[PDB]
Amino acid sequence: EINCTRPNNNTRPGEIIGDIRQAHCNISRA
Amino acid sequence: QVQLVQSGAQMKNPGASVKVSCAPSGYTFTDFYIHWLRQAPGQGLQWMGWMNPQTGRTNTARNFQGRVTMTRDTSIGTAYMELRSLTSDDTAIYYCTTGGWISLYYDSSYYPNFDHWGQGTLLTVSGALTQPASVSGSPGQSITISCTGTKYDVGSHDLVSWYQQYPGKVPKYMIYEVNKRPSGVSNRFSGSKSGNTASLTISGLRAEDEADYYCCSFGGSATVVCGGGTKVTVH
Ligand SMILES: *[C@@H]1O[C@H](CO)[C@@H](O[C@@H]2O[C@H](CO)[C@@H](O[C@@H]3O[C@H](CO)[C@@H](O)[C@H](O)[C@@H]3O)[C@H](O)[C@H]2NC(C)=O)[C@H](O)[C@H]1NC(C)=O
Repeated sequence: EINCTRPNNNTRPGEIIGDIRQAHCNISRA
Repeated sequence: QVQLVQSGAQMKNPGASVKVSCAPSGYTFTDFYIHWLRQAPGQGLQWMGWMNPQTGRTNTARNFQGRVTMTRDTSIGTAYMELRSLTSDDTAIYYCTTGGWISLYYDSSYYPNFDHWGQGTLLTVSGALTQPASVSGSPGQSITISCTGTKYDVGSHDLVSWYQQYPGKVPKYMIYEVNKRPSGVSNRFSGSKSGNTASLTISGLRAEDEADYYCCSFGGSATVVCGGGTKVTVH
């Protein structure tokens, strides 16, 4: 099970509201 | 041991600039956010901005849009807050604080979790959330203090903190994330939230609860917004 999120809060290509983060993915295997 | 050492008091004539410094030690400077707030006797707690010590990226309150610059010198691990075009309205005690732990997986820049505070810096220039101004109780009673914002700030996120301030003293971290207690704080203090209003309930009112209490919260758009303060009187 793979879930990826982009914490960046952006509106328009030239504006990000909060702080900067890379995209991250998390995998869960049972 | 964590220490946030601020630069000393300054007198500036109007129109001038002030550059306040904050040197943290006793922890990893780059692991936590740095926030800047200010307080005047004839106003409440005013959040000015945040800075990421790693990258230097900042965000400032709208009211300081383009007269504030927050930076850091990495070689000496020192944060700086510069305020330009001073007037008499800028006379205040300015505070550097720590903030949320910096993680790769989410943004905590707007967490009003100010565990540790600088000693403050008095700027003299010569040349907000809604709290009740006053709340009163007699000893032993349970008292409650409200803190009202909008659906864009306290109404969204469980990100509200509370701070206790004795006269002439630095604010103290008392409650965070609505209902969580920092270490050392008795269970007498509890927090709750309903709609757009956050509350701090103090049970078993002792005389030494008499102080000023401030709420801070996620302010919307990665800002933090603070209240005007509540004086608590114990009869
Ligand atoms: C990430 O970005 C979004 C959208 O840019 C942020 O939502 C925005 O939050 C601001 C608060 O600073 C809202 O401003 C308010 O708008 C209302 C309605 O116009 C107005 O009555 C107020 O006077 C104020 O200007 C803005 O509306 C809102 N925009 C949207 C689309 O939600 C959000 O706060 C950010 N998220 C984080 C975690 O920071």
